[PDB]
Amino acid sequence: LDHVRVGVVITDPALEDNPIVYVNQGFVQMTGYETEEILGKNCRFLQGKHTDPAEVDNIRTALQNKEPVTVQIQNYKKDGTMFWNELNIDPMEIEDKTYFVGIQNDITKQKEYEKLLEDSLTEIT
Amino acid sequence: LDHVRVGVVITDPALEDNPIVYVNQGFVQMTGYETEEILGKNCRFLQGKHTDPAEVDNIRTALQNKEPVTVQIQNYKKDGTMFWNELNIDPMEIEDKTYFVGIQNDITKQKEYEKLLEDSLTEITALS
Ligand SMILES: *[C@@]12=NC3=[C]C([C])=C([C])[C]=C3N([C][C]([O])[C]([O])[C]([O])[C]OP([O])([O])=O)C1=NC(=O)[N]C2=O
Ligand SMILES: *[C@@]12=NC3=[C]C([C])=C([C])[C]=C3N([C][C]([O])[C]([O])[C]([O])[C]OP([O])([O])=O)C1=NC(=O)[N]C2=O
Repeated sequence: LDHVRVGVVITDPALEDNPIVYVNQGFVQMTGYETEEILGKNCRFLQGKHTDPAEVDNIRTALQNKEPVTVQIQNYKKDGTMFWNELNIDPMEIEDKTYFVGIQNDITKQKEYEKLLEDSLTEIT
Repeated sequence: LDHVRVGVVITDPALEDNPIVYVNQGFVQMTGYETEEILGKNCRFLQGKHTDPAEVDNIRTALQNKEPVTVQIQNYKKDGTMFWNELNIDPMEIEDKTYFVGIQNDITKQKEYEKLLEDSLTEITALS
């Protein structure tokens, strides 16, 4: 119970709207969506009210150009909780066919947990 | 604690000895091998003296069963230094074909820290 784990997705851009075709349990736990509530969707489903449209634009462009991209973007869990998602996307090839691998980091949580350790270690003196 | 990128590897178990067909830069950085020195190999090439056969067994069994697995296993960089690899492998299906995807997290500093806190807890408790 309660751990920080990276989220990993693979999407298939040869399919309609570049859907997620693989997701790790880390991302299930990070976002609050079950595996089958993630698979088959475009990753944009995690965006919401305060997602910066300019950074969404910059992802779209990167993916169009098959350029690796890293960006911090506001994302939303199934229960509505906002989190900062540090997203790295890598274009890649498997069957001499292109896929995208995304690695997601819950920066909000990584900070929260590092501070708990920080504050604990203080309390020891 | 550890502050490095995670490694991702994809293998194709339909090819002989389940070779690596994709590796990200996170794993290049972590292992000290360039992509050209990784692709086409089996991931076991990162193992060495202190790699516990029990954990190798755990991985071998899960892949044979086509089931997810997580282990903490000792691996080695090209320069010979040992790192602790918290390794998660899932099967996956891409365009109706099966592959494995592996996620590698360097937990060497966390393990060092855990050991010290564990020792201190043991020591505190032995006292009054
Ligand atoms: C989602 N991560 C993610 C991972 C990969 C491998 C890829 C290809 C995309 C994402 N997205 C971005 C999203 O799918 C989309 O590409 C962008 O919104 C831009 O395109 P549109 O059509 O919307 O203009 C990710 N988006 C997220 O918000 N969070 C991530 O984890
Ligand atoms: C290697 N990671 C890794 C990633 C994937 C996707 C797969 C399928 C395997 C690995 N391995 C395990 C290794 O290749 C092998 O399966 C095991 O050694 C068990 O089989 P054998 O024949 O050797 O008994 C990984 N092994 C590692 O040591 N480090 C990883 O990062």
